[PDB]
Amino acid sequence: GSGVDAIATIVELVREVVEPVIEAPFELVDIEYGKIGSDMILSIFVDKPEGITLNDTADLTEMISPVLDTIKPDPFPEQYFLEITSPGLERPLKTKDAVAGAVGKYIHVGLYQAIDKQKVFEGTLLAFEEDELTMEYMDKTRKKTVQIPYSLVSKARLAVKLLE
Repeated sequence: GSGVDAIATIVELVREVVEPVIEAPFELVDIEYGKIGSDMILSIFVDKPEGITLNDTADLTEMISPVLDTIKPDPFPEQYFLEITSPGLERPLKTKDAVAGAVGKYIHVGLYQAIDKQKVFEGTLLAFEEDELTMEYMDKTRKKTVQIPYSLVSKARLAVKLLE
């Protein structure tokens, strides 16, 4: 550590240039750099109200690009990588890999129709076996155990049953 520094200097500029550009709706979450073999990877973390996607990332970066090759003084060597991604939450149920891995968490899922006479319910996923998720659901002051298939998740997000 020391006074002068390019890496740290980059963060200051990258931040000071991220605000006066996008100006929402895409809100900036954070930005950092990593070491991949022999290339400095840049990761601009951005958050959205409710949506985003792989298409937004490509457009987001293109916007930062113009103000990416002008963060002087700081002429990087050459071997430097850049990537844009969103945080979302921490470990969504985008794929069964997350569901099978979770096991022991409070999840909320909203279906287009309903799994048990309800569209959106809150329940803890106790385990994953046989392409099925055993979880205790909560609805209208009713806590019971129910089995959920694997191909009807529309609004599945991570959750934590109470704090204490």
